[PDB]
Amino acid sequence: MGEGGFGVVYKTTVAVQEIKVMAKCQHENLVELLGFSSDGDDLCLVYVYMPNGSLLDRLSCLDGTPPLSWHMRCKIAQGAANGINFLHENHHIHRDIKSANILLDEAFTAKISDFGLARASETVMTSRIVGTTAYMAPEALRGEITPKSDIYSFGVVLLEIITGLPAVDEHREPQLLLDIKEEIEDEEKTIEDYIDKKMNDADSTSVEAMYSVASQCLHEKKNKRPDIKKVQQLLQEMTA
Repeated sequence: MGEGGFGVVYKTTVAVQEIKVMAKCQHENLVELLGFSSDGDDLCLVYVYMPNGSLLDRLSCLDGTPPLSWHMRCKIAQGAANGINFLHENHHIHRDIKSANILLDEAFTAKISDFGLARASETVMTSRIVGTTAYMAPEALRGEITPKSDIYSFGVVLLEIITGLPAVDEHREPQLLLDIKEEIEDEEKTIEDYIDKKMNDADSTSVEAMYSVASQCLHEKKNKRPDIKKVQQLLQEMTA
């Protein structure tokens, strides 16, 4: 699989701190660790394979897969938030919530992955700043460690789900997707202008309702963002 750049993902079908976060186990919206290989210089982690790859790859229609319907995109969002909720109910911070780390199973269920950067809660500061710039909250880029950062990153994900655009693309204006919130809030464009054109079933009312969550998630003052249990409620209310 097309990895980011830390811990490669190679293809009974399988995908070859992360183990301590598995210890808890048993959740439908989190990827499942079957085993691992420590005996050697290299370290492997074996997971139950996700035949429909990442949400990033499905949003880009990588390898000619058909575009995801609005109906499946609402199910994916609802599911990814249940995954993040379980992490937060268990006082864990993902620290790298993004479309490339939301995987899809035989039935297109959203499964959160890559808990190498994960930290237990169970606000802290760190000199080793980690995450994907284009998804990170302001405070996370400044060293803070808080569940609140995962909510901001999940906000960028909702914009990728709605718009089908990648969080960052240099050959674009704005190059950072999260800037579109300001274009819309400052009434130049509207969310309708940004809806992914590769969908036949996305109605304006539910799109707007998903964007409302995305806008709350993307709040800059970290204490003004909703908690994941509130994000789940707003996403379940979206369908309904």
